[PDB]
Amino acid sequence: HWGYGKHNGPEHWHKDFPIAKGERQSPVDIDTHTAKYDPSLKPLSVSYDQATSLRILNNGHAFNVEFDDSQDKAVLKGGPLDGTYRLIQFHFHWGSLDGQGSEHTVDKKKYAAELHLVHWNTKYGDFGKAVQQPDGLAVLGIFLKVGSAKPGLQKVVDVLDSIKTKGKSADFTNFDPRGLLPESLDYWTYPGSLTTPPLLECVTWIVLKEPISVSSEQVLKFRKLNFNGEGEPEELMVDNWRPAQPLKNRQIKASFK
Ligand SMILES: N/C(=N\S(N)(=O)=O)N1CCCC1
Ligand SMILES: [Zn+2]
Repeated sequence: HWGYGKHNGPEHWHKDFPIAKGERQSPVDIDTHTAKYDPSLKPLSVSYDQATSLRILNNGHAFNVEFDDSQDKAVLKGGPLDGTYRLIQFHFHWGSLDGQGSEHTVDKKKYAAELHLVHWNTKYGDFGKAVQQPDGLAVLGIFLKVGSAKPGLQKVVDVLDSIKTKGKSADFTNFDPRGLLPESLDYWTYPGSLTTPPLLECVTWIVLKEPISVSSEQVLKFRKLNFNGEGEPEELMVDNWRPAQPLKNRQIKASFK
């Protein structure tokens, strides 16, 4: 089944998921000189004050922090978006070393990791119906660089020892995702896809320009997770990123001059 190894990683995914070679795949390199400021972009709105986190899960690829999405409680609106998108989960992608780990790149620069806050368009009623639509999802992407610790990340770091292996989960109520955001909401946006199988082309990507800083110790704890299940030989969960894909017929727009 799919993964990030030499035998089942990004170069193999197209055999089971032919849209891997599609017209609107993610991630991409963001060429900052080619991106164009778009004055049509409405102000972006991240409204997370009522977020209700539930659980953290090691799914064998990354770890997901899941939210209650039964009601408009944590939502993304504005920017390139029409309507309202509800937060369902966040997760990260990261490297074995600090010089790689992000999925998107900025003028070919790779960051140490990348946070994805995944949201679905409430006009489609459920996440499963949203992923049958070209405007079903919005993913807010945030780069991580190593420097000072991110206080709002530490509760995530500290629970990882309890979800070391694939299939393990833990309660993760009362987590505030506002603590993962940088100061600025300046962003780039383009139409793309999920970056893991099934690679569905449903996503409006919103990638923040400002990275957050996390400490070396925080990212080192990500790298102690395991891809494998309990009782199986240890496979460190590192380098769970897809590289940049062809831009094809797309324009990346900037929210900032
Ligand atoms: N790959 C994904 N999100 S991402 N990496 O495109 O943000 N997902 C797969 C199922 C739900 C979200
Ligand atoms: Zn992701």
